[PDB]
Amino acid sequence: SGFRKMAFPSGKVEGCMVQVTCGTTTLNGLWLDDTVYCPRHVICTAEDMLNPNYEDLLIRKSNHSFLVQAGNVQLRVIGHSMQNCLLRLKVDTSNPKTPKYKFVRIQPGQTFSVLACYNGSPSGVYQCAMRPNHTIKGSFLNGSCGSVGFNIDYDCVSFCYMHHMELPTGVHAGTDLEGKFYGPFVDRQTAQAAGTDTTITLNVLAWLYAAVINGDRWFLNRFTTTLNDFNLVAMKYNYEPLTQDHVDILGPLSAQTGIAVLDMCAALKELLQNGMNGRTILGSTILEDEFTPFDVVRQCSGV
Amino acid sequence: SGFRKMAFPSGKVEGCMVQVTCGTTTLNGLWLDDTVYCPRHVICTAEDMLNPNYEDLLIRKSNHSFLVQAGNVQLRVIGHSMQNCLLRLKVDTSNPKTPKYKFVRIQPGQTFSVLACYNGSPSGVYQCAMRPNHTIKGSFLNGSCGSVGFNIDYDCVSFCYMHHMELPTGVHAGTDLEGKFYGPFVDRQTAQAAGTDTTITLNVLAWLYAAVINGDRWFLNRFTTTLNDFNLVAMKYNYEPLTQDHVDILGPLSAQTGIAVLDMCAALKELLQNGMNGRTILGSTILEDEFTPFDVVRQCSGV
Ligand SMILES: *[C@H](O)[C@H](C[C@@H]1CCNC1=O)NC(=O)[C@H](CC(C)C)NC(=O)OCc1ccccc1
Ligand SMILES: *[C@H](O)[C@H](C[C@@H]1CCNC1=O)NC(=O)[C@H](CC(C)C)NC(=O)OCc1ccccc1
Repeated sequence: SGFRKMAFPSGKVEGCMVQVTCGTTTLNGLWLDDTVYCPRHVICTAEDMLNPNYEDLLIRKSNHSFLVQAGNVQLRVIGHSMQNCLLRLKVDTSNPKTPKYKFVRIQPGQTFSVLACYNGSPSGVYQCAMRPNHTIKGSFLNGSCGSVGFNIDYDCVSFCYMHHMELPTGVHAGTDLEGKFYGPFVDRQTAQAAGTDTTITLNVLAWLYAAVINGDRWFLNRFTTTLNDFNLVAMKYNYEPLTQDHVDILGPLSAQTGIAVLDMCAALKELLQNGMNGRTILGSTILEDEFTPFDVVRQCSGV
Repeated sequence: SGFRKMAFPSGKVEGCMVQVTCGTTTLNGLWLDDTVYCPRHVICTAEDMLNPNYEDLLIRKSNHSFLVQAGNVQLRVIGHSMQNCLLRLKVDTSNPKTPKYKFVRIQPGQTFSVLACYNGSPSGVYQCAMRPNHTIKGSFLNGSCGSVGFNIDYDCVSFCYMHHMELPTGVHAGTDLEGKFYGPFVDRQTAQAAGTDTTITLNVLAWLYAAVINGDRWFLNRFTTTLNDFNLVAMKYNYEPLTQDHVDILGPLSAQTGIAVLDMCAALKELLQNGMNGRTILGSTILEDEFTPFDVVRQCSGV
């Protein structure tokens, strides 16, 4: 009868983190079999980061101009290359502690754990979701670039995010493990800003079903809505519209619970139009949106 | 300029988790050098758990009546013993992946990470605090007993909690790694209940300093209080009284920030007596109390 934000266990990823040092710039990278992935801005200097041409910067570099540590050991770079916003560094060693793994591009709304690292060494782990404006509400200090995000699905690590930068509003932006940014950002110390964020409706609904599965039913109601009429209020409270695809996803949850999706929608419309009367759902006073339908099922069981 | 609940990286502890199976009862245990720690109620049957005499139950058991798995491998028990609410099981193998470690008894208010496990295998990690009524607000399903809690301080794991049970209100109770319970609980399926909880004042204050260190100052004020006058309102809002020891602990935070402790107190008294005007501190709408002064310093830096 309890329920909260849970991060994936982080051992499989700890063994892949390493230092990458290039002049006076030090950040983290990811050592999979004989390759090390890291943000390309590791080769800029202080000046460089306002307007770099990474083509230009990288032809100036040698395999020896990159220093890589794994605790004590130094690692020999024997090749380097650029894949969009990451460098791939070849090394003379296969990481013996490389897990079964995949590179995935996540869609917005989806959640993942991030292992926050500094100077190659893990510092903490926490759970995060990709916002609809393609940022994440992270916790990242100077030196965190290269920290990764990931899910685990039956011993197989799915890497989905590498950290590159913090936007003026305090939110964070980055790329998948193929170097393509999430969002319209570029890896440049310039005037960029996060676009308007919205609430992830699918996850809010997922969490209300969790509230019911943990015994709690005070917000439900008799009324009901259509999809169209629910979206009219979604818009004016800045919630993503609900789609038949999203309704379908809430299938197992609505089945386990007895509550049709559009009734949970009517409940949410009621909660939006009237706040919540000094009440809480699963210990929270606010509608929380960083749990997916799949997180909810992972955690709990019973009604 | 961002800030949240962060758990310790969990790799050093993942390598110590194992299954312990005894008839039809299966739970987790902790494999340090040649010893495995686990809750003693692993030897009860369904009936037994209402009123066990664990003396009685254990003289009936043999080293062979305990089954221990570490993934595939089965482990040979060659000794067993009872230390208050834990069993110590001797095995023919030293865990090769045992870290530098300590057993610590935490005090209330202090925080730790828990690695939630089922059938010997890690499932998730999250951050938790020992409430003043000696429970924790956890997330634990059937089969979670034996899951541990821990901090890390320069590569050395400090184990402080083993999970034993869930109280009727949905909160959780357990022991240190010497088998002494936190709180007046016993490991018995009987009528027990959590006593009245209170808010951890020290941590709330710690977090307001974090709010200032992340730029944010809207709740501060000109007024000030004495310690005595602040406690009169602490009582009637169910906050722990503040003590000169607690004032002293907030020393580095008040120094880094410019704000004397009793002024932050006056700010908090103001926030208590007038709610918060649809405002948030570090993204939260509520006074949050599961960060210690030491967590706060760990995370951030800058004003
Ligand atoms: C890489 O370690 C770093 C992580 C930033 C630094 C502060 N908080 C973070 O998340 N990335 C950058 O510093 C980035 C440089 C690349 C785009 C070339 N610049 C940036 O993120 O500007 C924001 C900033 C905020 C606070 C201090 C310094 C920079
Ligand atoms: C050990 O795996 C288990 C963990 C409980 C089970 C459900 N949620 C938990 O945290 N411990 C017990 O089941 C405990 C037995 C020992 C005291 C002998 N009994 C208990 O905690 O009763 C509460 C309960 C709640 C929901 C389902 C079953 C039991």
